[PDB]
Amino acid sequence: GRRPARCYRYCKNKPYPKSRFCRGVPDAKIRIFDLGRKKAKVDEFPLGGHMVSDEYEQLSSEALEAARICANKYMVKSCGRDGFHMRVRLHPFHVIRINKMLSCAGADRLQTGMRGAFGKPQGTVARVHIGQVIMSIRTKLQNEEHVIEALRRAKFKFPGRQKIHISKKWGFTKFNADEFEDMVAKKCLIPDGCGVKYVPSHGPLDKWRVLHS
Amino acid sequence: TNTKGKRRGTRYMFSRPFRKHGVVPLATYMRIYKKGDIVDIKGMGTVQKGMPHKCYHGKTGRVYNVTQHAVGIVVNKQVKGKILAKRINVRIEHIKHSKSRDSFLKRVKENDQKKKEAKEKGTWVQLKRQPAPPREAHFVRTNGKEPELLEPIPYEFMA
Amino acid sequence: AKSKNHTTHNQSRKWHRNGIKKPRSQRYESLKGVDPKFLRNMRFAKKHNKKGLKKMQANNA
Amino acid sequence: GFVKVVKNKAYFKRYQVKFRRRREGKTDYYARKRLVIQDKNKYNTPKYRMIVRVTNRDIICQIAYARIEGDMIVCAAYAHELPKYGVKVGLTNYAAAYCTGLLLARRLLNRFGMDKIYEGQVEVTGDEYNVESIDGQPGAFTCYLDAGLARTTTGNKVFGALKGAVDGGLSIPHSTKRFPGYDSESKEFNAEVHRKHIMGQNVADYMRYLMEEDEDAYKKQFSQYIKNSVTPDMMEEMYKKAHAAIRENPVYEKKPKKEVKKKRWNRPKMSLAQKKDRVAQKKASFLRAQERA
Amino acid sequence: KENPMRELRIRKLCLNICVGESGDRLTRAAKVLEQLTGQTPVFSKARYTVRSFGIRRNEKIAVHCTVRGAKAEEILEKGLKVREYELRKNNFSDTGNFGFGIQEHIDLGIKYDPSIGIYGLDFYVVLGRPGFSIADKKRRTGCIGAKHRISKEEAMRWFQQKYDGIILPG
RNA sequence: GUCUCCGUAGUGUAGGGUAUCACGUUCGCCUAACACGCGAAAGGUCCUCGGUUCGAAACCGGGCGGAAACACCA
RNA sequence: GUUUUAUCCGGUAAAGCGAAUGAUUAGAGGUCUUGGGGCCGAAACGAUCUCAACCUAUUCUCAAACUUUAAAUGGGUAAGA
RNA sequence: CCUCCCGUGGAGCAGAAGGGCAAAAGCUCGCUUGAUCUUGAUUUUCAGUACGAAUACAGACCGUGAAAGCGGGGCCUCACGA
RNA sequence: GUCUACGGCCAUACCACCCUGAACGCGCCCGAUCUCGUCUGAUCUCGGAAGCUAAGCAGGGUCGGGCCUGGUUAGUACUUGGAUGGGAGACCGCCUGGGAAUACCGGGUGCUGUAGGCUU
Ligand SMILES: [Mg+2]
Ligand SMILES: [Mg+2]
Ligand SMILES: [Mg+2]
Ligand SMILES: [Mg+2]
Ligand SMILES: [Mg+2]
Ligand SMILES: [Mg+2]
Ligand SMILES: [Mg+2]
Ligand SMILES: [Mg+2]
Ligand SMILES: [Mg+2]
Ligand SMILES: [Mg+2]
Ligand SMILES: [Mg+2]
Ligand SMILES: [Mg+2]
Repeated sequence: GRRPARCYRYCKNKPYPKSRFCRGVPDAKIRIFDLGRKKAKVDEFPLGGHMVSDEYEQLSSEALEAARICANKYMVKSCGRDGFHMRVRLHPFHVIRINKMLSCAGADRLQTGMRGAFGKPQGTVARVHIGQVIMSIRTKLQNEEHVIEALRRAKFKFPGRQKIHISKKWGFTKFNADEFEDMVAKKCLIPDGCGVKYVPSHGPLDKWRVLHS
Repeated sequence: TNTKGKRRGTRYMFSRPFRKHGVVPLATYMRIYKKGDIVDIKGMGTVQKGMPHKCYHGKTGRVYNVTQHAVGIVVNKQVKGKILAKRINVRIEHIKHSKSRDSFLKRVKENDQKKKEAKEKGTWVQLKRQPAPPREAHFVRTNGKEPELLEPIPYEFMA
Repeated sequence: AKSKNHTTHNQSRKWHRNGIKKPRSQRYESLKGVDPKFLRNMRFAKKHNKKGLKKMQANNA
Repeated sequence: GFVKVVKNKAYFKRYQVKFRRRREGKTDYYARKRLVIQDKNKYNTPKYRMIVRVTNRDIICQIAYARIEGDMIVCAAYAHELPKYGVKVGLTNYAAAYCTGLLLARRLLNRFGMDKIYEGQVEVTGDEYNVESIDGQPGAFTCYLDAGLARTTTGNKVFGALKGAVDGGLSIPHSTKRFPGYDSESKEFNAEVHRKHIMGQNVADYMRYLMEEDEDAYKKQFSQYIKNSVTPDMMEEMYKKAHAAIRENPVYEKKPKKEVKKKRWNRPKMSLAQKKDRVAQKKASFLRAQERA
Repeated sequence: KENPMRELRIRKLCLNICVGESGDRLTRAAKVLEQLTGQTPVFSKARYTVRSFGIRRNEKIAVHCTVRGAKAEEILEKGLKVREYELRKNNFSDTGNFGFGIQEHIDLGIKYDPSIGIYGLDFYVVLGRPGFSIADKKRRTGCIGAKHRISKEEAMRWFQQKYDGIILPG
């Protein structure tokens, strides 16, 4: 009962979040955004590969769910269930509406046509810009081709054009891979979970002397 | 379909700036407004009495009448294809002096001083301010340094 | 049945055909709306300006 | 810690401090706006207020008008300059408040040159008195009381200072409801117990009351009264001749002092180089302590 | 060695009797407090209406009175005599003041009267130092400062040296 | 689709300040026994959520259902 | 129906959410509780293993009816007898 | 219920929402009727007509406060009729 | 070099903790006969001057938080005007002018008016 995605491909309206004004929104198709070994430490998965949209368009929650499932299945098949971590970087926050018409052989049956045409919430989509990351996969450095293939397969679930880019950052952090090692060595970075905490050279000296100890 | 309320659309216009709520500083009350001087109408929202209408916020007028707490201002308002000089009573919280007028009177006084001084000392001097002239000819020394060669950088996708 | 509701199309052109003229700034504005107490004292000062004319002309001379 | 830290970073980011004197708890700006702001159709006409501030050991009486750059004080009188003549002990009481208000009034009138006119009420009684401007002569000085944060109940020393000033010849609008002679039940002003308070007879009664019950308690309470032998019988005459001296010479002369060496009693602010060096030394010492282990 | 301006002392004692309902019982409890303190108490109304306790909003529920000075010292002495000079470790608040409860008001000084019940009550003594009134003054009010504050350890120490009591670890 | 109404013991229903009636259920009587009858008892987020109120089953909005009435001229 | 020089006015675009108000992803570190509990702990969970809630520092993604910050274009006034 | 501490307002201000507000505009007391009698001017919608509402004055008579002052209804934006 | 009274701007002034404070002062402090308020002289009001800088207060400190001001972000984002520019579109590039904001990295941490004191 869902319309084709070509009817909601473009970012034509203003953002329409589920709020205290827009009520009765059905739940989004995608509820899980992180898959694989999410508890893996930062140094475990040094390689990061992003999938980046080249179009300013709307991606539906069902499309995000399908792409996530496809990428997960290929990554589990190739690199094993604990050899990767995936993060979907798009959340379907924009509600798309439908002005429902009666699909019967009658316009006299209170169809009203375009009168009071403001629609009911049909679904949720995510707005993506040119250069915005849709999915990210971090894994071992030797699984680069597997990451590229998984993202290539996931591309087929989306309307527009997407590029696969192997980032220079270390894992899901915002720091370059070449500088990551010596930054951790000189304790500008402290690992925790899947991320690193940047430790600037300002603040109380008690925080400095709990380090170097 | 728009309402005709007196304060429709003034949600941010009459709101206070960030971290500037509370007591109105008293120099605003201590300002002196004579008849004929030029004031800017702003319209702070802490004081709800004597508030100007939203169409006069940001406008500038001339004081014609002074009362205990407010002033009477002749301010131009454009209505369709005509401009008419409205007279509004505005409490002194919502107005301030016009530095454009202040600078102009300073310039007039300084020009009169220059006229008197130059008539005393004979030599003619320029008083009409000119627009920015074209740049005159000048020499640019290299100081024995070759100017740096610039080239466009190669493209790479960053993020 | 239905028709156009509102527009300001062509209105600016109509406004500028005869020009949007500012009010005629002319010397000696009217004293309308001025504080009545101030106005009545001003009237008294104008009325009694007559006396002191001999002193005024003596100072002028 | 299991409760949200209320004073976190965002709390200070959005915190708006009050005015400095409001934070110091010295100025009531709600009362100040009504008290110091002149009507706009009066233009640059000054609005005079008589600030009265009773301190733990002093009374300060000032006359000021507000300006944009700050208050302009035209006349100040203090209770610590009372020992110059007559009264020297038992300051910061109602009688000293009357004396310093009278001194402020006489000093201001002398500076403005209005002494033969507006002599005020020379013969002190507690009854109400309001100076009237004399035609063909400069008008009486008009100012309004500034009590600050003091609770203005009946018998306040700020109203004692106001009574002193209005007896000195200052036109201050007031009523007798807050003078000590006022009876809150019958709504009637006695004007005699008020004069007793002005002459300090309540303190004299306390002295002679303590004498007849507990002599050592009297010593402890009026210890400095014993010095130079201030006694209840002569207290009223002392206050009367203090008033007479105020009327005779209200002019204040300043005290000169210039032979003072420039000595600094406060530590100066450290420099950025010094702070950086201190941080470096602390780091080096900590690493040294570790390597010693 | 120790500045005399830092000496701990009792600020107020704050007797409280929370009768469940209003009327004759509350009046008798007020009479109990007035006879104990030589001082008129005041009535406290219910903030909200709860059906479990059977009280209504703005209904006079409890009675209480704050006692300061030598009278506070004597009343605290009587209360600690009833408590046998022992207090639990948790009876002391982290702000440096403490309290306890007395089950029957007639075991401390006051004799029984047939028109008087068997009311219990709450003692809550507030400790202070010379200078705590700056937080309560009107003009130029301010906070007391970190070193001038009273800690739970300081309150327990003061209890031990003054009223030679026992701090039970409970 | 639009408009209107309803939701309360197991059942059918009444009803801003601790929820009624009848049947049903349990217990004890009467009878050889059952039924009738007699004497007692128990049994209900008052559909769900939020709000006004000191206090909501009630008053006001949203949702779950259920029930009616319209759904015409070509 | 113009620019320039002064001088005010504004809350859109953008940006922000380790800034308020709402929405929201995932780990990490702590220690109280009517969290589940937990394998040998009833015996003083002799113990301390996990999952909760909570707090703390981070982290992904957002807002027409959110916002610290904030354009371009624009609106007013002045540039003298 | 009583006590202390933190608390930039995360409460309250009749109601919709927005703005505004902390020795406030909120809460509690005390005294009161400026929610009174009048003439004009002005703002808002605007045709620069009216109504409604509102702002600043001026003249009386008052209320309150020690006083400066504030008050001719409700903190402002609605609550009405030839 | 500072303080007190009254302030102007209203954090470069706030917040947390620590150290120092000579002299005046400001305070803490002592008491309830009178004035005046309380459940309570705690607050308020009043009368004082034994003690104390413990606190307020002032100055300084913290690889402090905040705030203020810079750099970077970045001529990036966005944008006035133009084209018979590109592209199926979505959008993008160029010409003509204007031009931001986080994160990150520095510096600073009240200025001052009137009146009156102290500081050899
Ligand atoms: Mg089809
Ligand atoms: Mg649309
Ligand atoms: Mg058509
Ligand atoms: Mg038409
Ligand atoms: Mg006051
Ligand atoms: Mg807007
Ligand atoms: Mg935007
Ligand atoms: Mg946020
Ligand atoms: Mg009047
Ligand atoms: Mg009003
Ligand atoms: Mg810092
Ligand atoms: Mg451009």
